[PDB]
Amino acid sequence: GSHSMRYFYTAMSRPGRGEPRFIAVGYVDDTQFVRFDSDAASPRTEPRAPWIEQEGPEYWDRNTQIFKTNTQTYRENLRIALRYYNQSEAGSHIIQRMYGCDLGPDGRLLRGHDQSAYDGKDYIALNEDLSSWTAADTAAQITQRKWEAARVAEQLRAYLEGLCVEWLRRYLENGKETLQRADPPKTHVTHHPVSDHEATLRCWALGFYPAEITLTWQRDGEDQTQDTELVETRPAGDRTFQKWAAVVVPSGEEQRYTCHVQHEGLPKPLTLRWEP
Amino acid sequence: MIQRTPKIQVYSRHPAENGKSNFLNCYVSGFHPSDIEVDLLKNGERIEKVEHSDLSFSKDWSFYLLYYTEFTPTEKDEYACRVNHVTLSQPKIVKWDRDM
Amino acid sequence: QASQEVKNW
Repeated sequence: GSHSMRYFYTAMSRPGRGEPRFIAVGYVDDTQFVRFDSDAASPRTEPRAPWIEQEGPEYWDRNTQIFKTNTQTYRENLRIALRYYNQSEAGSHIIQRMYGCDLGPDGRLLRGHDQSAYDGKDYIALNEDLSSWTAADTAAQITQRKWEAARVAEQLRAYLEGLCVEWLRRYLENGKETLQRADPPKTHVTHHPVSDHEATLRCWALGFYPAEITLTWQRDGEDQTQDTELVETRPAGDRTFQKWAAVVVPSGEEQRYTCHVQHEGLPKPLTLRWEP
Repeated sequence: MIQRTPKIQVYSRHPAENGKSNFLNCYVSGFHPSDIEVDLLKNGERIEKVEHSDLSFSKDWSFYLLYYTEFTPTEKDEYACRVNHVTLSQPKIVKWDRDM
Repeated sequence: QASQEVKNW
């Protein structure tokens, strides 16, 4: 299918408790493969997936240098942000960034990303053209002018079309047994009376990878979106994910309800019902 | 600034079967800022061997983490997750319900 | 492979 590589940076100030912590994590799809944490006893890029371990020392050194340099850059960015928002040096603030590349099913670049936030609010984003910026407020317009002056977008475009795509394809090959394997959900419906005249039907999906899934309930073939309780997809801990969707139905009407499952690992969408 | 309170799910890796080793998960998500305190409880008591994932975040910038411990479920033992965050006046305790 | 471009705010 389609694949993506993303890096996620978080830089968190903490006045009175040292310099801001910088954490970077790298993912292919829903699989983490590297981490860097400036609070580690020995900060360095660490492997988080078996297929990255084969990379040579030049690889670990290049990425560790980048992350050490970013630690300093985002500490300065946190100081700059205080000035842009007229904020005091007494509070804790957070800068976050996510960047990377998406491939289509052919394997070509579908689109690139580089978006940043301050205190959990959008700050600035590279536009889909990989040439211009959208700033969220007048502070980020100051950053925008700096990056336009420095032609930062041209450098990011070169990374997103080049190194990002090339190395994503490399990781997909080296990790093909896992990164290119979809595991379909194991599905079942459970039944829980809530009273003498209603019962909960809960449609479960377990053991699936990647995380993207659609679970929906129909009553007499009509979607029950407003009446459906849908939990957030959650990690099992073994790389796979879990999810459920529940509806409260009148007792004696259970067979009017069907659960519909869509997942990349399924050749066709699945329809299931309560089987008493 | 604007702050978001955590969502909490407590569940097992595999379907619960008494006497069979398993993993107890506490998944906290949707929260901002990132500092958070999570304990897993066995009959009220904090379990000492608890690992957690590396900090990352969702497309809406909210953070998530998985806290996990190996456990052997029984009929009597009760498990829960206790979460503290700046958005909470007091820690929130979510009991493990093997059907959710 | 991380990006080496510096993003100075």
